[PDB]
Amino acid sequence: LQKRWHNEPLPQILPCVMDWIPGYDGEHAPDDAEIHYDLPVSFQPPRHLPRFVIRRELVVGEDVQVSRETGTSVWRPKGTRADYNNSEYKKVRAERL
Amino acid sequence: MIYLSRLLIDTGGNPDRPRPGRKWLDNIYNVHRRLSMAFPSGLRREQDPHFLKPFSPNDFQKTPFLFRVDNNIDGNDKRAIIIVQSVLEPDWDYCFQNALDFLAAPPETKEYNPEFKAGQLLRFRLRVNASVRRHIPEMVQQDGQTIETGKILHKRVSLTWDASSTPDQALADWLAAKSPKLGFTLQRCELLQLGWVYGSKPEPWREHKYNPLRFRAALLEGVLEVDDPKLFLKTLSSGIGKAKSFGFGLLSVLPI
Repeated sequence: LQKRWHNEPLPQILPCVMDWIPGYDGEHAPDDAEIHYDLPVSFQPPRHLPRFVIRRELVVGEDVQVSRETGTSVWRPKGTRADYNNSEYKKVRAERL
Repeated sequence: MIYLSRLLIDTGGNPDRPRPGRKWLDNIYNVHRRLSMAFPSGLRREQDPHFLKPFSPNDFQKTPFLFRVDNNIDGNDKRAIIIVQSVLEPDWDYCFQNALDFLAAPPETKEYNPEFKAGQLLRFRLRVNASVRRHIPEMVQQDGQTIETGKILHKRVSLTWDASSTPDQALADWLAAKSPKLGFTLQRCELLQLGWVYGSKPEPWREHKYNPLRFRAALLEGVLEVDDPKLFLKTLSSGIGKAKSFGFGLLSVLPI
């Protein structure tokens, strides 16, 4: 799971919705199997067939792991305030003299 | 038709005000550079007529120029005097167009012309550094005890005199010895400034270095006699001693 930025609230619980695996031959659908008319058989005009849809829950941190930020969000224009004690300063200052 | 003028320096007033002219005179190279730039090359005036660029001496031209550092026209005002001469036309509005704090009065210039005769009296002030080229034993380190090698270093030692001789007639004898070579003869001259003159020089990622410039200056004054007028025209605007470009060769053309 990819974080868009560094400090955002992540869902501790993560839903997953899958096509119902029939298991063995037979095995009429469980009581939690809902119907969903989203199996296409013709698409002009759209004819949809029902399907059995089942949801599990995943818990992040033990089976789903976060990623790195991999970038910067804010722009923060470039830096002023040159110092006056670094060694690269004095060589240019003496060269200009 | 020589070019004699006056630059006028305060060297006085309120001590709390930082006076850049005071540190301008307290070094040879500063006044040398500022008066050397005071004859700029002609193409720079056509290019930048406003003195508003980082200069370079290669763009400048080179002339055996010379000046004089004096002071004290009294009358209830202590004031310092710069007397300059060279061979080309100088510019003072170009030179000190951003340095009005350097001066205490605007500079002035007129036309002056020198004349000389045979056996004619004169009044003069000169400045020549006391310089005697000598072989010396080297003397380095000085860490508790002296250490020397057989090498004899070559330099110009300042003038020294024997313990039974005062400085006055010693420098009088120096001037008497140098007179017939240069083309004149004196009867007496007065010592009024014997001392040390200090300076420093920068030179070419690079750095800058400080070394004490050393000169045993000798400023004298009073009553000159000449042997021939033809032996003096080549002396003005050239110098008679050492440190020629440093301001040690002005012949005070005051016949009286």
